[PDB]
Amino acid sequence: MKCRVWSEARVYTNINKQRTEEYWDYENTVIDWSTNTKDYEIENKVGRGKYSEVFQGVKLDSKVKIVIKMLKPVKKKKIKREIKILTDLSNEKVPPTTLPFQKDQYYTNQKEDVLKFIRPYIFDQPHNGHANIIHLFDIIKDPISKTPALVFEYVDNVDFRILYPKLTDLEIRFYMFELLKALDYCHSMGIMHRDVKPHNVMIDHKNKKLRLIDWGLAEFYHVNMEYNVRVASRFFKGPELLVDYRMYDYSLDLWSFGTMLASMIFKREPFFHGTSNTDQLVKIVKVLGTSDFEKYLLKYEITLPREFYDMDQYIRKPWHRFINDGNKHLSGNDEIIDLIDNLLRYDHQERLTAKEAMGHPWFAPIREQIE
Amino acid sequence: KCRVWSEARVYTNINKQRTEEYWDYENTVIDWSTNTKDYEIENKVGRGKYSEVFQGVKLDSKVKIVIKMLKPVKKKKIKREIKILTDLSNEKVPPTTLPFQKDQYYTNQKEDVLKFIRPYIFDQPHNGHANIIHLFDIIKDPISKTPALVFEYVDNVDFRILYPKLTDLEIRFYMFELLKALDYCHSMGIMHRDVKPHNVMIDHKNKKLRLIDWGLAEFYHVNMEYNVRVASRFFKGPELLVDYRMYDYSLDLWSFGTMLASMIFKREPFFHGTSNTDQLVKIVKVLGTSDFEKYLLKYEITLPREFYDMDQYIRKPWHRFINDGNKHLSGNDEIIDLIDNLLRYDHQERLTAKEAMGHPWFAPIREQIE
Ligand SMILES: Nc1nc2c(ncn2[C@@H]2O[C@H](COP(=O)(O)OP(=O)(O)NP(=O)(O)O)[C@@H](O)[C@H]2O)c(=O)[nH]1
Ligand SMILES: Nc1nc2c(ncn2[C@@H]2O[C@H](COP(=O)(O)OP(=O)(O)NP(=O)(O)O)[C@@H](O)[C@H]2O)c(=O)[nH]1
Ligand SMILES: [Mn+2]
Ligand SMILES: [Mn+2]
Ligand SMILES: [Mn+2]
Ligand SMILES: [Mn+2]
Repeated sequence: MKCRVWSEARVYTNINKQRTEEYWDYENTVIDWSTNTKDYEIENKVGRGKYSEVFQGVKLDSKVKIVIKMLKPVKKKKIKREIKILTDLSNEKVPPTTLPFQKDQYYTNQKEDVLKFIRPYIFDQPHNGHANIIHLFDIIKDPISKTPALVFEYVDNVDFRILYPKLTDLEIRFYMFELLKALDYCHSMGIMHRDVKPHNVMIDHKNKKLRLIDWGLAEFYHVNMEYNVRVASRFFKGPELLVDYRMYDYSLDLWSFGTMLASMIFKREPFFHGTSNTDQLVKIVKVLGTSDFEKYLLKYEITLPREFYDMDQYIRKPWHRFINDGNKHLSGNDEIIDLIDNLLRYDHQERLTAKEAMGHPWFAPIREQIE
Repeated sequence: KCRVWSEARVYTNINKQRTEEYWDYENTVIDWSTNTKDYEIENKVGRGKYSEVFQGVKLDSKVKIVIKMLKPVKKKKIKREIKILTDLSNEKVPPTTLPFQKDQYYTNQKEDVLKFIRPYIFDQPHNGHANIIHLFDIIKDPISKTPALVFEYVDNVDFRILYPKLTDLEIRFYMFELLKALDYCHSMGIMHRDVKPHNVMIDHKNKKLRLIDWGLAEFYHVNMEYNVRVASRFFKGPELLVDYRMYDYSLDLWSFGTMLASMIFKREPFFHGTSNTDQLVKIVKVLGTSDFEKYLLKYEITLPREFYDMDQYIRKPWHRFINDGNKHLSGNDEIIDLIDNLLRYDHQERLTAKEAMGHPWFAPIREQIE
């Protein structure tokens, strides 16, 4: 037990007490691999990452386009985990987020100090966030090569560095709302994504379609579990990961979301541009400031890792400092600044939840168009 | 059209020295290869306003090529692109490989233009000719009659992916390579007229840069009035926007400068017009109304009608664009001075390619030449 002060999710705290081993015990699953690779014709390469090479293909049966994620070698339990998470998310008959909202089943952390973080706004309607999770269609393993592969639905994506600069204010609102729906759903299912970033969000702009992909670092949330902090990707890592506060939760994803948002709105990519793991924290504290950083360390009685003792003292950078004529069409309103400010907080408990964020004034033009 | 006339500061008389067989592209007969069988087209590598571009292979040599399939345009435009490409590749002794002759370089001898001569200049031979894309063939399928240009292949990555990865020294390197290319084509009496990132192919692993897309390029002729509907919006110089038609090679240095400002200050594009009209607005919002008006007066330019809803703007100092996201590129006096001397309303005031190459900012690159 690394952590000194313990922490629990503010919301969806007890999903994996409600659900049992058959849902979350991925280690003790048996993967029924399809031997028949002849069902799929692999065509061009569509991307790559730390854990795979990804190709677009065709299911010969139906001629439907698919993608095939050819998995690099990793521990077998990591493959079981990705598959179990994907199947849990796609196979849920009645997604919790489509049911009527129950405040008292939602805000489940009843510590007096955590309840002061409940926002006076919240998105309290059913929504289709489950439809923004990528669908896993098949799991294949060549009998010769023995390469495991995941077959997904295909999304017609453009690199974020090409697409995002083209997006209007309203379009950013739209897509980031879609992403929040996806996160509200997976969190409602007791799952943390743990790698929210642009390359893990596929957008087919002509079909106004968004899919949250790459569930290979996702985990099930268990109360007071200490997780590995070497997850997510550098620029999107929350302060909890960097200071080795292991008892984190779904709120990690909201920091990552917030960093994506700040980059889009302020047109600084990435927003927190660490040149190393150590420097990632420096880049964050250079904005949010040493004062609130210290208060956060004190709140959780965090022993700061050794590497961070060469950090200088930094005064907070007000968000308005990042506004300029190149981005004022996106950044020049009080709503977006308040939204970003309420996502990017050292203390993971202080951060907006996905539902709270969805209820924020900035998304009003999007919510107005729902009905 | 123009009231005050203007001539290039340098390389002014190239196309008086060279004759019709060099610059008269209208009166060329293009010998199209009709076979097509020589080339196997593979995947698409890009597109533009004038083409769809595919990579492929020359079957005999197995060499990788690109094939630029030309969209319909006036036949003289195709003759022009080809003539410029062949002029540039076929020059036996590129002028820029010869010893520098100051007297043959600074050819505009007006007293007021001579004060723009910089106290620094790159005065050495260089290999800028090797940074021009090589045209290998010209083919036309007899069935579709689609004209196409076959080039060398460059293994390029989108600038929006690549440029953010580049170090200060690497930007210095590549932008020096680009200046060599422009010095060469200018020395050959050719204006590129569409300098922008999508027209600059970079194979970063091979530290290789090629200036491509010569389809809007033209031959420079003294006091010729050119179409101003050239280049691409974000890179258009003020001369194009105010319809000052008697422009020259210095147009390319504005475009170069806008590319550089975007890389250095990490604002892409640097001058982000939402329309032709607004493009000028975005420029004047930086450089300021005062110098804009002095420029109009210098050339007695009748400002086009569309620009009379412009407000009054005070110049934005360059240091205003420096921030913690870009200070590793922008935080020295050299780069600020270089940018300042490229992005000038008055085309005559701008650094030439050779002057830019001699600038203090490129010192670390020049130090590594010998
Ligand atoms: N066009 C398209 N590209 C895809 C699709 N799915 C994945 N990709 C591409 O393949 C990349 C890698 O897929 P991903 O599942 O993130 O693999 P990973 O190896 O786990 N990546 P990471 O390093 O972030 O952990 C994506 O970032 C994307 O560029 C898709 O449906 N369409
Ligand atoms: N990878 C690669 N791509 C190329 C190469 N040559 C051209 N392209 C791609 O094809 C695009 C179009 O080529 P270009 O000759 O600029 O065509 P154009 O129709 O005249 N474009 P514009 O609209 O700028 O006038 C380039 O911007 C680039 O993306 C090459 O050698 N390698
Ligand atoms: Mn990924
Ligand atoms: Mn992954
Ligand atoms: Mn082009
Ligand atoms: Mn062109």
